[PDB]
Amino acid sequence: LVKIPGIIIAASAVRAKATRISIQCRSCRNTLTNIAMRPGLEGYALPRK
Amino acid sequence: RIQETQAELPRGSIPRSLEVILRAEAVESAQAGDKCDFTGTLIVVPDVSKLSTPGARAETNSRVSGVDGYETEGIRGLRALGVRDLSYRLVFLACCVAPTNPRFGGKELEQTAESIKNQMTVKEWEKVFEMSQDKNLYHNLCTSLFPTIHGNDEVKRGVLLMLFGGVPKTTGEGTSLRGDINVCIVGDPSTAKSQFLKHVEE
Ligand SMILES: Nc1ncnc2c1ncn2[C@@H]1O[C@H](COP(=O)(O)OP(=O)(O)O)[C@@H](O)[C@H]1O
Ligand SMILES: [Mg+2]
Ligand SMILES: [Zn+2]
Repeated sequence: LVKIPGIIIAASAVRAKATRISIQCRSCRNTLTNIAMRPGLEGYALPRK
Repeated sequence: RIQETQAELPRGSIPRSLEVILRAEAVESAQAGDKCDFTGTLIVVPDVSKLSTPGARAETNSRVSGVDGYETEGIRGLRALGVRDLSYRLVFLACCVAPTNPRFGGKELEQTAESIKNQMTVKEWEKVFEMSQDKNLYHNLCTSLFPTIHGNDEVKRGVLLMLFGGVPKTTGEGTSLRGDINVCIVGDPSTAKSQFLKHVEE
């Protein structure tokens, strides 16, 4: 946990990042709901099975 | 595979059998039907056999937990945790094999007459040579082989000659000539046929 000062020179448009996702299987249509997403600039690899 | 000797058996029981492992030089030392002494260690060997119930099992101590879509459950969960059954069986690992009741106290090893004589000790061959020179050895062997049997001298003599046997031969045409005699005792009840057979067996 750091505390730094500074001046803000750009502010992106507010966008939508998922905190929980649900995925559905293409054949049996069963769902794998409420998968928790890591906060920050971190992605998610879907289950391969 | 060996099995328990008859004198060791408790009441109502079948003889236990364990499999012994013979290694480099002990490797041909025990033949089927041989009373043998095995020196070595009793070891456990992991054997693959279950469905009595799930039993003792080994798994990692590391606290892993599968993510959504990869839940450590089922066969995937058992595979991920390294789960295996700790099922074992006892096996003897023999470093050395010896006959339980040695014939000659000297040394075992082609089996020629000189090999047998060399196999003995000095006193043993003193006795062998003594009884070979024994006049009346035939009667002495009959009496010392069947002490508790009265009469039936001919049966004693014939069973003795069976124990010694004849000479096998091979004909030039390939015919094999039997060289060992067979004896059948026929008799009324309680005339000690089974006793002759038991004497020879023991
Ligand atoms: N000289 C003998 N003649 C007959 N029976 C004998 C003699 N000596 C001992 N017996 C006894 O007779 C009993 C019957 O012998 P066994 O061999 O069991 O009978 P079977 O001959 O019918 O098989 C034995 O216990 C044995 O000890
Ligand atoms: Mg009988
Ligand atoms: Zn599916």
